[PDB]
Amino acid sequence: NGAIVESDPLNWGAAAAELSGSHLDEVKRMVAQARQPVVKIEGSTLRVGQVAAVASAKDASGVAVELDEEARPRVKASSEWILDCIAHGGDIYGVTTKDGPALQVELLRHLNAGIFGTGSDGHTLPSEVVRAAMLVRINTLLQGYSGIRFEILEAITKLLNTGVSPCLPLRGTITDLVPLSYIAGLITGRPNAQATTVDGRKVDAAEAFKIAGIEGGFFKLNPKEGLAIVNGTSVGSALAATVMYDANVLAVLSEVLSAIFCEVMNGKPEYTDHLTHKLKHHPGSIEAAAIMEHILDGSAFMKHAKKVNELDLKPKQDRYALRTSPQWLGPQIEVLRAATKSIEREVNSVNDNPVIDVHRGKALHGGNFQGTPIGVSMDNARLAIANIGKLMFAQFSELVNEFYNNGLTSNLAGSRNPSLDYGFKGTEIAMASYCSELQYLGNPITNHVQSAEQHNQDVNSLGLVSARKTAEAIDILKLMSSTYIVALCQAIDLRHLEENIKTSVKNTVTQVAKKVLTSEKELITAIDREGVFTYAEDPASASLPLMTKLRAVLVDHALSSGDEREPSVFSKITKFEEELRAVLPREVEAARVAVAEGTAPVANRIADSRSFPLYRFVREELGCVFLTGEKLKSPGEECTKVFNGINQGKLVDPMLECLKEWDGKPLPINV
Amino acid sequence: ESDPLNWGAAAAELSGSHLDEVKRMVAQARQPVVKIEGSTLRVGQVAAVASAKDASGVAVELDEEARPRVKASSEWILDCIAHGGDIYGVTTGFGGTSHRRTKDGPALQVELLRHLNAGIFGTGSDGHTLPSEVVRAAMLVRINTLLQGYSGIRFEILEAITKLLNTGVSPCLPLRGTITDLVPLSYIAGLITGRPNAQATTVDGRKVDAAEAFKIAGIEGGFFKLNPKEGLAIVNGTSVGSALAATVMYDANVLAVLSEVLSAIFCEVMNGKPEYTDHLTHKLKHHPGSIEAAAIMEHILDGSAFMKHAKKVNELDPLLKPKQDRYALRTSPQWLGPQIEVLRAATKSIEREVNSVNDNPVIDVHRGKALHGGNFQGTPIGVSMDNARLAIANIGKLMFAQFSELVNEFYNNGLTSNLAGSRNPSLDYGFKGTEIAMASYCSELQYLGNPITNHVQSAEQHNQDVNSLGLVSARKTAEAIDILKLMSSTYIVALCQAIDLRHLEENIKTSVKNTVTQVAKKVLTMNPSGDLSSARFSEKELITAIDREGVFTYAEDPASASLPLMTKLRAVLVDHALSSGDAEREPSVFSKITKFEEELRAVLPREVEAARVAVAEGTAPVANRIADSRSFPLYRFVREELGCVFLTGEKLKSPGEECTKVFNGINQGKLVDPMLECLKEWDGKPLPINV
Ligand SMILES: [N+]
Ligand SMILES: [N+]
Repeated sequence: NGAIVESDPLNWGAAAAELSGSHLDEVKRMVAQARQPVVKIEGSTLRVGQVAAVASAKDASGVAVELDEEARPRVKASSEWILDCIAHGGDIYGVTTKDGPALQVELLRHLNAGIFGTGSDGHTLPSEVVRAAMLVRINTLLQGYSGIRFEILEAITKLLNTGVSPCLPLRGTITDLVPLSYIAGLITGRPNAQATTVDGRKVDAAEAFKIAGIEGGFFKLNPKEGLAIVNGTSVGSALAATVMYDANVLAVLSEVLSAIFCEVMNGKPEYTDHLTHKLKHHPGSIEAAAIMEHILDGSAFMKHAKKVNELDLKPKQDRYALRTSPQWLGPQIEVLRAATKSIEREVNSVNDNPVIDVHRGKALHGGNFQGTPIGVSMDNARLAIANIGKLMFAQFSELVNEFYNNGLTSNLAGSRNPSLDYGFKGTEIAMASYCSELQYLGNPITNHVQSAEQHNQDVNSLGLVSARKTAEAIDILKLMSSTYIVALCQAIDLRHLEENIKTSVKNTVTQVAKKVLTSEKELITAIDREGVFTYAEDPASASLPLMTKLRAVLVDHALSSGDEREPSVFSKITKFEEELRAVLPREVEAARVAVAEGTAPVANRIADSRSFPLYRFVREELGCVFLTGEKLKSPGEECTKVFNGINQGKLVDPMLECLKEWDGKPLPINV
Repeated sequence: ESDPLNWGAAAAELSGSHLDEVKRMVAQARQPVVKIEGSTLRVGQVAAVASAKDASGVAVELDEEARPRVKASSEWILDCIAHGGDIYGVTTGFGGTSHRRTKDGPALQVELLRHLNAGIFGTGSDGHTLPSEVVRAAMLVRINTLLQGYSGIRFEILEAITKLLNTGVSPCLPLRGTITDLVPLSYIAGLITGRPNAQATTVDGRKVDAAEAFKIAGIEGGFFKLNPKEGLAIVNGTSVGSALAATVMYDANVLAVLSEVLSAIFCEVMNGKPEYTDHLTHKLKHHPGSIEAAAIMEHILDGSAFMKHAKKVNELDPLLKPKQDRYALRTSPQWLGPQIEVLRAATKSIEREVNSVNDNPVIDVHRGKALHGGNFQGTPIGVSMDNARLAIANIGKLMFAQFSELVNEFYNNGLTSNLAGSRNPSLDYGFKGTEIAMASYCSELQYLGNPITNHVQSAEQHNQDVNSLGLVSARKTAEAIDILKLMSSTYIVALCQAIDLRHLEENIKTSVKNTVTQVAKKVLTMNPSGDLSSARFSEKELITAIDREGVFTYAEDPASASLPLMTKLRAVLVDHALSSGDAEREPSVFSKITKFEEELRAVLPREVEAARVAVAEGTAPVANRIADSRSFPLYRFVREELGCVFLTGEKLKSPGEECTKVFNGINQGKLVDPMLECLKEWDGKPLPINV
């Protein structure tokens, strides 16, 4: 044991130091670790990216688990200390009677209290979580304070690296004796112990040892080794860790997605100005705003939107889902970072009781098994996740609403005829069902603590139960992200189509006017003020805005000045309108065709924007196509492809690619 | 290192211990002047202004150094509007699709206040108004967040609001109506402009109109006519939610320390094993909240006469004591630590918010821009109050578990059932009623642990499709604090009860031992003329038999043959008689036993009763160990300063009367100093583990 740290005796400063860097750098380190093919553990450096790497891998071929051999002496030392103290009399108050081996057998028999159902009707712990738990369980035994044989740690490592996962019940822990006893029960060859192989085949304990390559037969546990395995917070903390990996990734995604939302909405980028957020001090919103500011500062959509600021005073301010999104996301990210550190401390902790302190020569009893950090962190992170989801729902709701999305189509429909294309109306309903259930999951579990086990456990953390609900919350947030991403790419394509149609209408009107009316500048202006999609389905219609406003322009000029006056009216009705009705529908149609074939005169502004890597990922890597009632593809098929892309880890790289040019600093304001 | 995104400055706030953070906070809450300049307002100062009636308790003072930057942004607005415009809520409408344009600036400010006056006041005293303490805190914070010089309001308006604070005139605000704070803040602005419906209350609670409030407050010049930006600058802001959040977090930090201290007193009176606070156990988990909690409890227990005495006892009878301590005692540092971490982060987030610029648009004179944005979104308040409220609920649940162990004779290691104090438990149900009330407190507290921010509604033309609900959440956390004070009060009374019962126990037990040995010498050793080593070696065995039996299982009717004392003493004598060969001395041995019992029965009841009397008179032979313990200031505070007495069915006082005195003391601020005085000798370090 070391000495008291004079400059930081209670460890507040070292925990605060974990939070001193930027969130993005922390996420980048995290994902890089999850991509490493080796996880080497020694009891003090395990991070949530590494737990996620092992949980999503099937065996060593995806990620190999390695024990650090420099941990062997301290592990052995506390194992031998138990054995020597036994030989020369006895002592250990919590470990030692008359039959020692019988006590380790009974310990596991009565903690095997789980209900497995049929094994496949929803009452077993997923093997992904079993694996994560085995990893954390090993890591939290390598500090040398547990009194367990290194050889047991090596055998659990073989289970991880060959993909033999013991079968654990889904429920039964208030945080983790019961689920962990089924790992100890496989290690000891209990007759009811089972496991599954990489390929999903169910096997008994002896077949599991053969498949994993464990030699020497079943282990017979020494007095403290039973408690060392089953007594601990390994299951709750391990699930919490894989959840916090997904949470950090999706928190960054909602920052990027908020910037793309602004691009397709033609929002004013001023809401990201550093001064606004520096004056509130909150680092979460400062980083959120700088991240959006970076994307928007390299956006071709925004250079195009300022060109519209020159010839637009009946405009309206942006809504909160856009204008306050840094203020909204910042506090969620701050909470998620603190929960990550709490969990990362817990997966590097000694949480088995009693503690074997060889330096002072005593077994130290306490409460290191109380997984409060897991339950507190999971409850806090779950509510932050729900607030992130609520923001995506509100942004989604604005984006698909014609009254609010600044010239995009109703429901983001893409077809020539909106009467036979209701676009994302169905996905919008589904987004509300996601959001409602997510708000429900935002409720906490640690205010439902029961007085348990003869009222000996009158407080208990419920860590794993909380972690399970937060994992379900992450699932729903991934559903909302997938559907939102598809809608954003739809919006991008609609802006590309909008721009080319407007260009073709301007050229066409200019041409006909010069040929018939030999004041163009004000005809062009009348076209800017009307949204393309209010007339593009039938541009020649006299009851739609285009023809109605062009007529009104000419009628105004005539009525004011120029009484016959060279038969002014006849030039308006006959030549101009007739000529337009004849040429205009073919020109729009030719613009729609050029867009569809990738040969549009005005290139899609996404190609020149920092947000491009996400559009590319969806359109090229995943093969999702622009959605239109003229074809048969449904939005669910594209949402499903994105969702699976996210689960397989394929969105992380293009998400971070949006920010590859960012120096981690806000844009200067001082002058 | 550089800190471009401000993470390092936020992290540095969470360095240093919680106790030092709390000591600084309590000190600031006691300064008689609070001087604000827009960047140093802390929760101790907000709580000081909120609980003071006027400047005779705590005076608010504006920093004159802020007058130039306040004037610059104000004059910048006036120059720009004179020959220009295009500022939201200045030349344009408010809220959703505010395409409406107007030229009448002053008329626009009048209309802003009229339509934001949307609160329902009820009858004014039936629970639909904001407490005047919260109105004062909101006025302080509103001023502070306008002194950075970015809001375009006149300094003379800030001085007028300051005058309202220092004379104790508080505008009447509605309790509800904000999703976070236009509606409630428009009643401060409306009073500043003399709206016909504006009202306020004086220090003595007199409801007055706007004119009478300017009179009582000494504001000169008549009502204000707001300039274009000045309407928004007052109503746009998170000042109400954040002001209540700040006063809630002052209480939450104090009570978090209390739970740590009471957890140690719980171990003392329970005769728990203090090793659960050993630093190694908590160092190996890294969590700093648990390391500080454990070190705080270790310090109290390292200077406790209860624990020293428990060590000395266990050295002489190394047998016995296998039963382990239950979780509410043994895991209390692991339970509380994560709550303290959460509350510290919540406090720092609230402190940034009460020093933030939360109005729109921002007036940036150095670049000549009116920046529009979303600095009115009070998300830090709603998140911190939802997280803080759940932590408060977990703290309360621990108190309920510790209280439940303490009052149960199966679990409290030799204290009376229900902590009854009477000689006759049959006529003293002790704390049974408080226990039922403790469960009612706990259930409602757990309910309040649920969050509010997962109930956001798409509001105001769907222009406010996300909103923080900061004030609503602060109001629920304020109710959770109230309940936690109810639980803290009742628990403290029970803990002082248990201290006195340990005092009574030791003095009774001492008297039993002395009387038993005296009577065993006269009777069993007078027979040493013909049986020296018959029951001689049993003298130590009689004491051994007395120690293993709970005093209060026989303290009533101590010489009854049906109770454990006489039952065990006989069994000791009889066992030795027919085991040490009764045939060697059969006739005399058993007749001595009968004489021993009758001798004891003649004087033991009087000796036990005389021990009870000496305890109650304060002249007990064995001193109360609380006097030689670091926790003494809390016991002294309850018994001497507040006048709470030992509860017993032989007297007339009811437990609620004593709970109420403690609850009112807590609310009046009287418990902070005794609580901290328990830690006066702590250097902030855990005890060494390398020996
Ligand atoms: N335990
Ligand atoms: N606003």
